[PDB]
Amino acid sequence: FIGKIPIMLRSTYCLLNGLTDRDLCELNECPLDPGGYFIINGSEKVLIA
Amino acid sequence: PYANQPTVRITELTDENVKFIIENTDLAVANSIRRVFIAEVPIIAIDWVQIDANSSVLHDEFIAHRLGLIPLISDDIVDKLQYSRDCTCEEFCPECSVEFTLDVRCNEDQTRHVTSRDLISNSPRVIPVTSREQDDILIVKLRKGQELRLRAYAKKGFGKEHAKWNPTAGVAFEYDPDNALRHTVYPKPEEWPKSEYSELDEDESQAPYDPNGKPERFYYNVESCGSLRPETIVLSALSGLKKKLSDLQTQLSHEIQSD
Amino acid sequence: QPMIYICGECHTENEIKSRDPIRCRECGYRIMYKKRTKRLVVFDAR
Amino acid sequence: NELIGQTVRISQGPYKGYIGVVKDATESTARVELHSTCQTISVDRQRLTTVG
Amino acid sequence: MIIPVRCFTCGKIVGNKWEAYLGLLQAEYTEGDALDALGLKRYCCRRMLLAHVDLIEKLLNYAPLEK
Amino acid sequence: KRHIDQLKEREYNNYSWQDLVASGVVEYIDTLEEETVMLAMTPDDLQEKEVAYCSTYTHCEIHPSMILGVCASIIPFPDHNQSPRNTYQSAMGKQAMGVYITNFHVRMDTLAHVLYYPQKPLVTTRSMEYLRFRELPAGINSIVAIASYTGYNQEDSVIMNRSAVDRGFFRSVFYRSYKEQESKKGFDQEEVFEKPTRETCQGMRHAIYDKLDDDGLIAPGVRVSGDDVIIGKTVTLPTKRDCSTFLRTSETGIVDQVMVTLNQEGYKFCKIRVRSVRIPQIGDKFASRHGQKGTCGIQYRQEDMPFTCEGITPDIIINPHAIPSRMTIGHLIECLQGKVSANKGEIGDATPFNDAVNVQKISNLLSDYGYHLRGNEVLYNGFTGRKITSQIFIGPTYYQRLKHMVDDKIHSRARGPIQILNRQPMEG
Amino acid sequence: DGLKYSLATGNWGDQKKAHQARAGVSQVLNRLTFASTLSHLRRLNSPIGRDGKLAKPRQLHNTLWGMVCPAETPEGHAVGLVKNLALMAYISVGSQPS
Amino acid sequence: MGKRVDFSARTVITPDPNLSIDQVGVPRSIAANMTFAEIVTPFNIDRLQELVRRGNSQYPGAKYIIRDNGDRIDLRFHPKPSDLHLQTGYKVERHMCDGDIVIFNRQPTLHKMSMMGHRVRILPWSTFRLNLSVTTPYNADFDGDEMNLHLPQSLETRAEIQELAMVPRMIVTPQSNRPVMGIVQDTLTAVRKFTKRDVFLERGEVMNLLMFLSTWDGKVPQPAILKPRPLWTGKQIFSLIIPGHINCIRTHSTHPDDEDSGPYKHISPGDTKVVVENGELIMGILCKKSLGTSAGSLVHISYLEMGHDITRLFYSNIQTVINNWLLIEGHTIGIGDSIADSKTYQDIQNTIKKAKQDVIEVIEKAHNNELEPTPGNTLRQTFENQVNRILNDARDKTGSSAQKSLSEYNNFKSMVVSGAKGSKINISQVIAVVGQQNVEGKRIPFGFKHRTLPHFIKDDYGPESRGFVENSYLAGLTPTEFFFHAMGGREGLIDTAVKTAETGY
Amino acid sequence: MNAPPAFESFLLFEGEKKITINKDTKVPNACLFTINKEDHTLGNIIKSQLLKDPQVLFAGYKVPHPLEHKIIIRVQTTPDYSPQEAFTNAITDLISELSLLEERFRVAIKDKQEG
RNA sequence: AACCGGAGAGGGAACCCACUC
Ligand SMILES: [Mg+2]
Ligand SMILES: [Zn+2]
Ligand SMILES: [Zn+2]
Ligand SMILES: [Zn+2]
Repeated sequence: FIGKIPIMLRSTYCLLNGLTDRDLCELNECPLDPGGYFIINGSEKVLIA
Repeated sequence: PYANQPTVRITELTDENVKFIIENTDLAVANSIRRVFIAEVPIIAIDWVQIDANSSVLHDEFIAHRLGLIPLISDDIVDKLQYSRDCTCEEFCPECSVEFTLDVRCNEDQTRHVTSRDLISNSPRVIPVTSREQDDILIVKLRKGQELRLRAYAKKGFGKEHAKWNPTAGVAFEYDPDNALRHTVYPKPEEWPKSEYSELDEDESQAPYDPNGKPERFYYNVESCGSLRPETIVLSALSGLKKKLSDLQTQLSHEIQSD
Repeated sequence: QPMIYICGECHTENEIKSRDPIRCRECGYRIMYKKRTKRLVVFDAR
Repeated sequence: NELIGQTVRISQGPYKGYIGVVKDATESTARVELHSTCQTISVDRQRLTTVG
Repeated sequence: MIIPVRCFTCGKIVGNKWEAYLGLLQAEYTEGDALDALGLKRYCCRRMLLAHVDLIEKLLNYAPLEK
Repeated sequence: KRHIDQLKEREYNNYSWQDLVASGVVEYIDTLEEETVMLAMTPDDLQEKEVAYCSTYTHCEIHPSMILGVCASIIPFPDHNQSPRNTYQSAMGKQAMGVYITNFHVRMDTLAHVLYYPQKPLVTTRSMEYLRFRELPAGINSIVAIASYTGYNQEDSVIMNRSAVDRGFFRSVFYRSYKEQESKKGFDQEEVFEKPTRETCQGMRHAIYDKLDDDGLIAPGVRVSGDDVIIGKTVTLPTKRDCSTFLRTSETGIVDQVMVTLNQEGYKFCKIRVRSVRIPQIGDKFASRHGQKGTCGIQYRQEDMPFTCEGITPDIIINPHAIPSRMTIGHLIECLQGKVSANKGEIGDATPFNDAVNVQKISNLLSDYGYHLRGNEVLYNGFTGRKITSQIFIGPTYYQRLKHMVDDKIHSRARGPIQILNRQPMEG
Repeated sequence: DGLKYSLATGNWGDQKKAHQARAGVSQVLNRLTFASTLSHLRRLNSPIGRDGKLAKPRQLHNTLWGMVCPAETPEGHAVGLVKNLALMAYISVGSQPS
Repeated sequence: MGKRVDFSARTVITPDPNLSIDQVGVPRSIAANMTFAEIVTPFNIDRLQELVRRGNSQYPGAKYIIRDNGDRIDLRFHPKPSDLHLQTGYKVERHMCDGDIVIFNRQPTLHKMSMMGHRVRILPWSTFRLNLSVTTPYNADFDGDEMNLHLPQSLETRAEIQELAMVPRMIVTPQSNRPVMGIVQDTLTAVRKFTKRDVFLERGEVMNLLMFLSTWDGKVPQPAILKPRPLWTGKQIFSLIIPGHINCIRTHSTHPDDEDSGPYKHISPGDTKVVVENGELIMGILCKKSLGTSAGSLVHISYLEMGHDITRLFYSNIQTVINNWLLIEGHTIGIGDSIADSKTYQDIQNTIKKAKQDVIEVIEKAHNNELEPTPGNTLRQTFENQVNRILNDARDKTGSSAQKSLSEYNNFKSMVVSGAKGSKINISQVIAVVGQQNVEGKRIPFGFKHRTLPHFIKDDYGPESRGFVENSYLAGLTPTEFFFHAMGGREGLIDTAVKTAETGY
Repeated sequence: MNAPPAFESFLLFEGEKKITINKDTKVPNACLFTINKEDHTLGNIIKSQLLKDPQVLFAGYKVPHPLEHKIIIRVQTTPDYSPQEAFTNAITDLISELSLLEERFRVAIKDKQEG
């Protein structure tokens, strides 16, 4: 165990990857949400290019 | 120095709207009648809402707002009611309000449409506008497991307070369809389409100017929201304006005789 | 006294005590929404 | 004061039918925060009725 | 969200026309035909049905907090 | 044609954009390679036998309107406006209140604004479909009259219909959430949620604590106001001193929901969301999709507003003097096209650089529905009833309500709190 | 804890040298409207000092054609420095030249 | 040198044309917060003793009572009936009330006409409301601007603000000996249309307008036309607005220069010489040049000859009576006002084509070494100068043609002629031609190697290839012209931000 | 929080008077009438009826501020005729005019239904 | 048969976003 890396939503390693719209609605997630942001201490962060 | 004699003739009478014409009266009187139609005809709408449970997806004020806009058939009760501010009764009584109840729970797996039919009134006469194939006003949609219960009270008010007490849907008002007084000036009269009430051949664009004319033949089309009959809206408006002027007359007479 | 809460996952109404570690007795979950108040609420329809 | 913090109903005047919470009360009048609107007004004790 | 009860400008009751409007759009009435099939002549009332978006259906897709 | 035919049936043949790239039809070009390429703005209009300009075109553009961004792709007719107005609209589109996400009820977030009745624009560009704007829209198709009515709209202000607002026009709701985390931070010192008692607690505000439950939290559905206890938290005094959280002064809302859990440290944790309905009032900042911002100046009832022959009274009146300095012609064209679309039943198309639509065509279409071909109408004075001598430009336009309300800016002071270093009044 | 700090405060670098590290990266996602959320996820920042009197970097260059939106920039002190991305623009991810 | 201060407020501003230039409307919430300390005296002991009795609950009440000791009794937390009694030495901190003097400013204070005094009037909703003529000094906009208000806390400083910094006392600036306030926005336009020769008012419309004159003696003037029916005139009523016996001579914006030389000098066919004599408007059309902030305007002479009080009433009366007439007249702008006669479109197209051909043949001469450099200039400089000359001439000619095509009823012309908003170039840009986009004075530079965009041939110096926009804002811009126009607007937007850091320093 | 109640536009408080009469000192036989809690609906019809009187030298109305709810009516009459009786005569003629209109309207509506 | 009020704590540093010009 080296550590834990914060992971980006809807990325290939997020739990929401590949889910269908019905599944997302089951998880109280918006299908229209594009993801691409991190969750840290329960707050969204966006890496500005 | 005296009142002129006006005349009325109705060109269309329906359960939905009245269209009529007034002759031999001032522009100000016509405009004031048009004004009282919208603002100062008393009507009944639900104003007090107490929510006992609400598991829907719309918040309590959103449902209470939508409830306020539901028209209620108040044709003869509204005359015999009293304003809640004027009733000597300490709490709600049948002579100053009308009570409504709504208890709907969705249990089956189909989406439940809570509509105006679900509002259970206390009086057999004061009910929603869907009294007598068409659907009914949709309040909210409930998923399985959600419910809402609420108790409401309807009072008498006019448009001046809130738009929910507005009896009329659309008050079309016109006078002088062909520009004879020329209160409006068309830079290019050709481009302007003829009015419904205009009386001109296809060639002529506007009537010739006459300097001696005055506005007469006011055309009205009063379309009801469904709470009051279109024909009784006008009678109530005329009675209300006359009563308003009478109260001012009494207060001025009292003031002068005391002065 | 009883103060029933609603579980966040299975939405079961259940009772949990003062400083008791927040659990749902049926499931491995720890987010608990409160219950709507019992006192009168009155709104204007404006 | 006893009345402060007690839910009250307005039973007289134009505000009739409104519920509220007495924020500050005196022996002559009381400040009532209304439930329906986002405003706190002042109403005499005679129009108030304790509920609950 | 949900269909408004009354037209903002006119005040005509438009809250009961949404389900009928959708039903007529299923039957290859066009919007220009379905709207005046329901008795909406003023463009102020017509824009309500024409431009309304119904998000209440997406909200109902989510499971209720209670049961 | 075969590529378009395959793509048009894409749901059944899974023929996607990647296959189009693999076919050798399209290419990815960056700036370095764009220096040495010969582009064509439109294939039909620039690759033909004519007076030869270039005979060696190398690439062609899919559509010029793709040079815009996300916020700049919601402006109808952006090529009929002065470029600074487009920039102002791009900035102001980020502040228009709408439904920001579908699951906004399960989301405990500070500073959420949602509109009651959002509408998709009557006049739309073709690129709004890919932004899902029609699924999460941010404004209302109102009826605007560009007239100088009573002088309350003069410098960049707007007059509004009070009756329209009474019917839910631009009404919204505002959610604010508060978080509290009781923390065991000392040798004796433990924070704990409870109802503070007047005999036990050391020093507390004048606010009534009766709204709290025995848990130290309010039940959802309880009216709250400024200087009210939201969470009753006390710390033991080595009797006890409270650190209760009060409602933000003048926030003046209704408790929406209360969530209790454990943080990652195992301590109790509470989040409280509070509603407040915001009805538009004078001073609230509104805007159009062309950079025509402005506050509400006054609100007249339906009876007071000018009306057409038909009882149509504009929802918003804006002053004509805003146009000739700003040169937002796109605003006028949108209004005309919006009237056509509301009457026709179609949804107007306002893509930039679309050569198939212009003012003349829209005017001819509008002439068929019994209106003046240039959008002018004859309005009647609301007070006197006499018809206005001039004709008034009127029609449906898409307005946005910005988040800059007036109740969030007004404040005064008269000997309140003082700083600690130099004894001057605080800031903020 | 180091990654969490750098993505929570925005200071890109070691905590011990927080003044030396450039700030402003990893801002709080804007969640006012869907357009605001979409725009915030597609934003380029020039790491040049603000409040500078050199206006050449702030000007709209010809090479922004079809890759950076010309209309969309903040109108405050960061005019022409913070810029949004075109609709069909794609940023290369890189690959081995072997 | 600067510090936070007490007894100050700040909120959004909104217009109100029913206030005087020396009044400001404030919300009750702000008024009920801010207090002023009145010293008790046998004159006001009864008024203050009722005010203290009302308390902090009711708006017209008191918050604190300061005693001779400096002891500060707070009324908002259960005051005893014993210490509500007050003596002649005490001070009572009452709520701000109608007529109080306040200082008002907009935060970018650049000159002394930014911090001026006002009289408080209490109004129902949450915004500061100030009269529209006071907007010009503050540089306010009502587009979301915030302004802040300071309340004088003592009697000495109150009197000093009243006697030195009142608005009506600040009408003329010592910066350029011109008035600072003037008629502006839709009164200016409505005045030009109201005072034209062919404006006639029936009896009822006159009686309504006179109802809005504060300085009227209750004497209906003899109508300019008696018998066919009584008709008044716009000038005949505007004369009643003008105070005292003022005498000045001004020329309208559209006054031809040759009119004075020939006949009809004192009987103007165009109604374009303003002549006010013995406080009565005899002839002419009032425009920005007559009621604006220019030196020698009718308000400037009114302030110089009469007191500031009379000039204050003059401002208020103009706005009220003209705004009430615009209810009848009405004034708008639409898509019909930006359209031309199809004749003018063909003329504009021919002019553009001729100019474009002229640039092409200049390029041909330059390529064949047939262009002789201007003395003192280089071959590149003279080529650039010649091209710019041709394009500027084309734009001016097209603008003049569009101006001539405009009719009398056009609303763009109505706003430009009166000077209320817009200029003569905005009309040409909307209708005829947007023009040439410039970056740093020069044309659009070659930002890709030897060309402006990848859509153009290398070394293309033509008007289209370097930024000339031959379309109007009514006809829309081509995509290349759209991008070039964005490049032009970006330059001005940048300078706005850069300039301030230098000007303020 | 500063929004006035909706019923503020038509309800009289305790102590307020509906109509107040003030004599005008500038010119003879002039008077000013202040009506509380009224709007154009009443001022306009009263003014138009007054303008029909041959013995009325001046009649006008105004609302001092839209946010306030008050009307001011100025009436000047020739010297043989008080403004107060001119005002009451206009009211009592307008009332009669409206009553006649209502009666004719109801008769016409009855005749429209199978007539 | 017999008194029975009552407060005082939130500060600074840094960063970002936005607004009016
Ligand atoms: Mg401004
Ligand atoms: Zn009763
Ligand atoms: Zn569970
Ligand atoms: Zn409508």
